[PDB]
Amino acid sequence: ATKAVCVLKGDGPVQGIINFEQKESNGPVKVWGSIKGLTEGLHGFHVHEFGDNTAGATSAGPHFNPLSRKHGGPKDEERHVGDLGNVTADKDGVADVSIEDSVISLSGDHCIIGRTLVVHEKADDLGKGGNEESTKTGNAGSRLAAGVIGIAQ
Amino acid sequence: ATKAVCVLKGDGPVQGIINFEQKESNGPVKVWGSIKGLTEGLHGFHVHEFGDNTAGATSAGPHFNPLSRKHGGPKDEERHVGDLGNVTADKDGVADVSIEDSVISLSGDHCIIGRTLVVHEKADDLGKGGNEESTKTGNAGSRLAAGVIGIAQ
Ligand SMILES: [Zn+2]
Ligand SMILES: [Zn+2]
Repeated sequence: ATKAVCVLKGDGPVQGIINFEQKESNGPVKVWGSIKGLTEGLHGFHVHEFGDNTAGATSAGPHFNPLSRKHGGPKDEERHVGDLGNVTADKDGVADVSIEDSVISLSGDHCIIGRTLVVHEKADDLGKGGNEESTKTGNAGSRLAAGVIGIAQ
Repeated sequence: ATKAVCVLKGDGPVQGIINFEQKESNGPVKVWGSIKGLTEGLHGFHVHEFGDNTAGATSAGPHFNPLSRKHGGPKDEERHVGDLGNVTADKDGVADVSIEDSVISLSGDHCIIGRTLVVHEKADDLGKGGNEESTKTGNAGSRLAAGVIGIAQ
Protein backbone atom coordinates (compact mmCIF):
# COMPACT_ATOMS: atom_id res chain seq x y z
CA ALA A 1 0.00 0.00 0.00
CA THR A 2 1.13 3.58 -0.74
CA LYS A 3 0.61 6.18 2.02
CA ALA A 4 0.78 9.99 2.09
CA VAL A 5 0.14 12.77 4.58
CA CYS A 6 -0.58 16.52 4.53
CA VAL A 7 -0.30 19.04 7.40
CA LEU A 8 -2.72 21.92 6.66
CA LYS A 9 -1.59 25.31 8.00
CA GLY A 10 -2.38 28.98 7.34
CA ASP A 11 -2.40 32.52 8.72
CA GLY A 12 -5.57 32.05 10.86
CA PRO A 13 -6.77 29.30 13.26
CA VAL A 14 -7.54 26.74 10.51
CA GLN A 15 -5.26 23.69 10.78
CA GLY A 16 -5.42 19.93 10.29
CA ILE A 17 -3.81 16.63 9.31
CA ILE A 18 -5.04 14.67 6.28
CA ASN A 19 -3.96 11.10 5.56
CA PHE A 20 -4.02 9.31 2.20
CA GLU A 21 -3.82 5.56 1.56
CA GLN A 22 -4.03 3.59 -1.69
CA LYS A 23 -3.94 -0.21 -1.32
CA GLU A 24 -3.22 -0.89 -5.02
CA SER A 25 -1.91 1.41 -7.75
CA ASN A 26 -5.06 0.86 -9.86
CA GLY A 27 -7.45 1.14 -6.86
CA PRO A 28 -9.08 4.04 -4.98
CA VAL A 29 -7.38 6.45 -2.58
CA LYS A 30 -8.76 6.68 0.96
CA VAL A 31 -8.49 10.23 2.35
CA TRP A 32 -9.14 10.88 6.06
CA GLY A 33 -8.32 13.10 9.03
CA SER A 34 -9.45 16.24 10.83
CA ILE A 35 -9.43 20.02 10.30
CA LYS A 36 -10.26 22.46 13.13
CA GLY A 37 -10.83 26.23 13.35
CA LEU A 38 -13.42 26.36 10.53
CA THR A 39 -16.79 28.06 10.39
CA GLU A 40 -19.73 25.64 10.62
CA GLY A 41 -20.81 24.29 7.20
CA LEU A 42 -19.21 23.44 3.86
CA HIS A 43 -15.64 24.20 2.80
CA GLY A 44 -14.00 23.56 -0.57
CA PHE A 45 -11.32 20.89 -0.50
CA HIS A 46 -8.97 20.69 -3.49
CA VAL A 47 -5.63 19.42 -4.68
CA HIS A 48 -3.88 22.33 -6.43
CA GLU A 49 -1.23 21.82 -9.11
CA PHE A 50 1.99 22.95 -7.41
CA GLY A 51 3.62 22.03 -4.08
CA ASP A 52 4.90 25.60 -3.86
CA ASN A 53 4.16 27.37 -0.53
CA THR A 54 6.66 30.23 -1.09
CA ALA A 55 3.82 32.80 -1.14
CA GLY A 56 1.57 30.75 1.15
CA ALA A 57 -1.35 28.88 -0.43
CA THR A 58 -1.49 31.39 -3.36
CA SER A 59 1.62 29.94 -5.07
CA ALA A 60 -0.01 26.47 -5.33
CA GLY A 61 -1.60 27.59 -8.61
CA PRO A 62 -4.88 26.27 -10.00
CA HIS A 63 -6.70 22.98 -9.36
CA PHE A 64 -4.69 19.92 -10.38
CA ASN A 65 -6.04 19.39 -13.91
CA PRO A 66 -3.87 17.15 -16.18
CA LEU A 67 -6.81 16.22 -18.49
CA SER A 68 -7.75 19.91 -19.09
CA ARG A 69 -11.33 19.50 -17.87
CA LYS A 70 -13.71 22.01 -16.27
CA HIS A 71 -14.32 22.21 -12.55
CA GLY A 72 -16.97 20.01 -10.95
CA GLY A 73 -17.78 17.90 -7.91
CA PRO A 74 -15.97 14.61 -7.13
CA LYS A 75 -18.88 12.50 -8.49
CA ASP A 76 -18.96 14.35 -11.88
CA GLU A 77 -17.48 13.06 -15.13
CA GLU A 78 -16.48 16.64 -15.95
CA ARG A 79 -14.06 17.46 -13.12
CA HIS A 80 -10.47 18.38 -12.41
CA VAL A 81 -8.38 15.55 -10.89
CA GLY A 82 -8.02 17.74 -7.75
CA ASP A 83 -11.79 18.26 -7.25
CA LEU A 84 -12.54 16.58 -3.89
CA GLY A 85 -15.65 18.68 -3.25
CA ASN A 86 -16.56 19.91 0.22
CA VAL A 87 -15.66 18.95 3.77
CA THR A 88 -18.21 19.70 6.48
CA ALA A 89 -17.31 21.42 9.75
CA ASP A 90 -19.55 20.76 12.78
CA LYS A 91 -20.74 23.30 15.44
CA ASP A 92 -17.30 23.32 17.20
CA GLY A 93 -15.53 24.02 13.87
CA VAL A 94 -14.13 20.51 13.41
CA ALA A 95 -14.37 18.81 10.00
CA ASP A 96 -13.87 15.05 10.24
CA VAL A 97 -12.74 14.07 6.73
CA SER A 98 -13.57 10.64 5.30
CA ILE A 99 -13.50 10.38 1.49
CA GLU A 100 -12.83 7.73 -1.13
CA ASP A 101 -11.75 8.82 -4.64
CA SER A 102 -10.81 6.87 -7.80
CA VAL A 103 -9.59 9.82 -9.91
CA ILE A 104 -6.69 10.97 -7.69
CA SER A 105 -3.79 8.53 -7.18
CA LEU A 106 -0.62 8.25 -5.11
CA SER A 107 1.35 7.04 -8.17
CA GLY A 108 1.52 7.52 -11.95
CA ASP A 109 0.00 10.34 -14.02
CA HIS A 110 -2.72 11.44 -11.54
CA CYS A 111 -0.27 11.31 -8.61
CA ILE A 112 -0.98 14.07 -6.08
CA ILE A 113 2.20 13.56 -3.98
CA GLY A 114 4.26 16.79 -4.03
CA ARG A 115 1.16 18.89 -4.82
CA THR A 116 -0.86 21.11 -2.44
CA LEU A 117 -4.02 20.24 -0.53
CA VAL A 118 -6.11 23.36 0.23
CA VAL A 119 -9.17 23.98 2.42
CA HIS A 120 -11.23 27.03 1.48
CA GLU A 121 -13.24 29.85 3.03
CA LYS A 122 -16.66 28.69 1.81
CA ALA A 123 -18.63 26.10 -0.21
CA ASP A 124 -17.44 24.66 -3.52
CA ASP A 125 -20.48 25.10 -5.81
CA LEU A 126 -19.34 21.98 -7.78
CA GLY A 127 -19.36 23.85 -11.13
CA LYS A 128 -23.08 24.73 -10.90
CA GLY A 129 -22.64 28.40 -9.92
CA GLY A 130 -23.46 29.85 -13.36
CA ASN A 131 -20.42 32.18 -13.69
CA GLU A 132 -16.92 31.83 -15.19
CA GLU A 133 -15.33 31.25 -11.78
CA SER A 134 -17.68 28.28 -11.09
CA THR A 135 -15.95 26.43 -13.98
CA LYS A 136 -12.47 27.12 -12.54
CA THR A 137 -12.52 27.17 -8.70
CA GLY A 138 -16.15 26.52 -7.71
CA ASN A 139 -16.35 29.94 -5.97
CA ALA A 140 -14.99 28.52 -2.68
CA GLY A 141 -13.31 31.80 -1.65
CA SER A 142 -9.89 32.31 -0.10
CA ARG A 143 -7.41 29.58 0.79
CA LEU A 144 -7.66 29.19 4.60
CA ALA A 145 -5.01 26.49 5.06
CA ALA A 146 -2.70 24.44 2.88
CA GLY A 147 0.11 21.91 2.90
CA VAL A 148 2.32 19.95 0.55
CA ILE A 149 1.26 16.30 0.21
CA GLY A 150 4.22 14.13 1.27
CA ILE A 151 5.15 10.45 1.31
CA ALA A 152 4.27 8.72 4.59
CA GLN A 153 5.52 5.52 6.23
CA ALA B 1 12.44 21.08 -17.41
CA THR B 2 11.32 19.53 -14.06
CA LYS B 3 11.35 21.92 -11.07
CA ALA B 4 10.71 21.54 -7.37
CA VAL B 5 10.77 23.82 -4.34
CA CYS B 6 10.99 23.53 -0.56
CA VAL B 7 10.13 26.01 2.21
CA LEU B 8 12.31 25.25 5.26
CA LYS B 9 10.74 26.08 8.66
CA GLY B 10 11.35 24.94 12.24
CA ASP B 11 10.85 25.86 15.88
CA GLY B 12 13.95 28.09 15.89
CA PRO B 13 15.07 30.94 13.61
CA VAL B 14 16.12 28.84 10.58
CA GLN B 15 14.08 29.71 7.50
CA GLY B 16 14.66 29.43 3.78
CA ILE B 17 13.56 28.52 0.30
CA ILE B 18 15.41 25.87 -1.69
CA ASN B 19 14.85 25.36 -5.42
CA PHE B 20 15.53 22.22 -7.45
CA GLU B 21 15.92 22.02 -11.24
CA GLN B 22 16.65 19.01 -13.47
CA LYS B 23 16.80 19.89 -17.17
CA GLU B 24 17.00 16.23 -18.28
CA SER B 25 15.95 13.03 -16.47
CA ASN B 26 19.31 11.27 -16.95
CA GLY B 27 20.96 14.39 -15.55
CA PRO B 28 22.15 16.42 -12.57
CA VAL B 29 19.78 18.30 -10.24
CA LYS B 30 20.78 21.88 -9.43
CA VAL B 31 19.95 22.83 -5.85
CA TRP B 32 19.97 26.49 -4.84
CA GLY B 33 18.47 29.10 -2.57
CA SER B 34 18.96 31.06 0.63
CA ILE B 35 18.70 29.83 4.23
CA LYS B 36 18.85 32.38 7.06
CA GLY B 37 18.94 32.11 10.86
CA LEU B 38 21.87 29.64 10.95
CA THR B 39 24.97 29.77 13.18
CA GLU B 40 28.14 30.54 11.22
CA GLY B 41 29.77 27.45 9.70
CA LEU B 42 28.85 24.01 8.35
CA HIS B 43 25.38 22.47 8.53
CA GLY B 44 24.32 18.99 7.37
CA PHE B 45 21.86 19.13 4.52
CA HIS B 46 19.89 15.98 3.69
CA VAL B 47 16.84 14.58 2.00
CA HIS B 48 14.96 12.37 4.45
CA GLU B 49 12.65 9.55 3.48
CA PHE B 50 9.17 10.77 4.45
CA GLY B 51 7.30 13.99 3.62
CA ASP B 52 5.65 13.71 7.01
CA ASN B 53 5.78 16.97 8.98
CA THR B 54 3.14 15.93 11.58
CA ALA B 55 5.78 15.94 14.36
CA GLY B 56 8.01 18.53 12.67
CA ALA B 57 11.28 17.39 11.12
CA THR B 58 11.30 14.37 13.51
CA SER B 59 8.52 12.50 11.63
CA ALA B 60 10.54 12.69 8.35
CA GLY B 61 12.38 9.45 9.23
CA PRO B 62 15.97 8.71 8.27
CA HIS B 63 18.00 9.83 5.26
CA PHE B 64 16.41 8.77 1.96
CA ASN B 65 18.25 5.50 1.34
CA PRO B 66 16.53 3.36 -1.35
CA LEU B 67 19.78 1.39 -2.01
CA SER B 68 20.42 0.48 1.68
CA ARG B 69 23.93 2.01 1.75
CA LYS B 70 25.88 3.58 4.61
CA HIS B 71 25.98 7.36 5.11
CA GLY B 72 28.61 9.29 3.18
CA GLY B 73 29.36 12.58 1.50
CA PRO B 74 27.86 13.57 -1.90
CA LYS B 75 31.12 12.70 -3.74
CA ASP B 76 31.20 9.13 -2.31
CA GLU B 77 29.93 6.05 -4.10
CA GLU B 78 28.90 4.70 -0.67
CA ARG B 79 26.22 7.21 0.33
CA HIS B 80 22.52 7.55 0.91
CA VAL B 81 20.63 9.11 -2.03
CA GLY B 82 19.66 11.92 0.38
CA ASP B 83 23.29 12.70 1.36
CA LEU B 84 23.82 16.26 0.03
CA GLY B 85 26.72 17.01 2.42
CA ASN B 86 27.07 20.40 4.10
CA VAL B 87 25.98 23.97 3.42
CA THR B 88 27.97 26.88 4.82
CA ALA B 89 26.39 29.83 6.66
CA ASP B 90 28.33 33.09 6.51
CA LYS B 91 28.98 35.48 9.45
CA ASP B 92 25.41 36.90 9.14
CA GLY B 93 23.91 33.41 9.44
CA VAL B 94 23.02 33.11 5.72
CA ALA B 95 23.71 30.00 3.63
CA ASP B 96 23.57 30.85 -0.05
CA VAL B 97 23.12 27.23 -1.17
CA SER B 98 24.41 26.17 -4.59
CA ILE B 99 24.86 22.42 -5.08
CA GLU B 100 24.74 20.10 -8.10
CA ASP B 101 24.03 16.41 -7.52
CA SER B 102 23.58 13.47 -9.90
CA VAL B 103 22.29 10.91 -7.38
CA ILE B 104 19.09 12.67 -6.29
CA SER B 105 16.49 13.05 -9.05
CA LEU B 106 13.13 14.69 -9.72
CA SER B 107 11.77 11.51 -11.34
CA GLY B 108 12.09 7.71 -11.14
CA ASP B 109 13.26 5.63 -8.18
CA HIS B 110 15.53 8.31 -6.64
CA CYS B 111 12.80 10.98 -6.87
CA ILE B 112 12.86 13.37 -3.89
CA ILE B 113 9.53 15.11 -4.58
CA GLY B 114 7.21 14.43 -1.65
CA ARG B 115 10.14 13.80 0.70
CA THR B 116 11.61 16.18 3.32
CA LEU B 117 14.65 18.44 3.04
CA VAL B 118 16.37 18.99 6.41
CA VAL B 119 19.11 21.38 7.55
CA HIS B 120 20.96 20.32 10.67
CA GLU B 121 22.45 21.81 13.83
CA LYS B 122 26.08 21.12 12.95
CA ALA B 123 28.52 19.65 10.42
CA ASP B 124 27.87 16.37 8.66
CA ASP B 125 31.16 14.40 9.14
CA LEU B 126 30.45 12.66 5.78
CA GLY B 127 30.79 9.18 7.31
CA LYS B 128 34.38 9.76 8.53
CA GLY B 129 33.66 10.03 12.30
CA GLY B 130 34.63 6.50 13.30
CA ASN B 131 31.42 5.69 15.20
CA GLU B 132 28.18 3.89 14.30
CA GLU B 133 26.31 7.21 14.21
CA SER B 134 28.72 8.59 11.54
CA THR B 135 27.61 5.84 9.10
CA LYS B 136 23.91 6.51 9.84
CA THR B 137 23.47 10.29 10.24
CA GLY B 138 26.94 11.87 9.90
CA ASN B 139 26.71 13.22 13.51
CA ALA B 140 24.99 16.42 12.22
CA GLY B 141 22.98 16.90 15.43
CA SER B 142 19.40 18.06 15.63
CA ARG B 143 17.05 18.87 12.77
CA LEU B 144 16.75 22.69 12.79
CA ALA B 145 14.36 23.20 9.89
CA ALA B 146 12.51 21.08 7.40
CA GLY B 147 10.01 21.15 4.55
CA VAL B 148 8.25 18.91 2.07
CA ILE B 149 9.73 19.06 -1.44
CA GLY B 150 6.86 20.01 -3.79
CA ILE B 151 6.41 20.24 -7.56
CA ALA B 152 7.06 23.79 -8.85
CA GLN B 153 6.00 25.63 -12.00
ZN1 LIG C 1 -11.59 22.19 -9.80
ZN1 LIG D 1 22.93 9.81 5.04
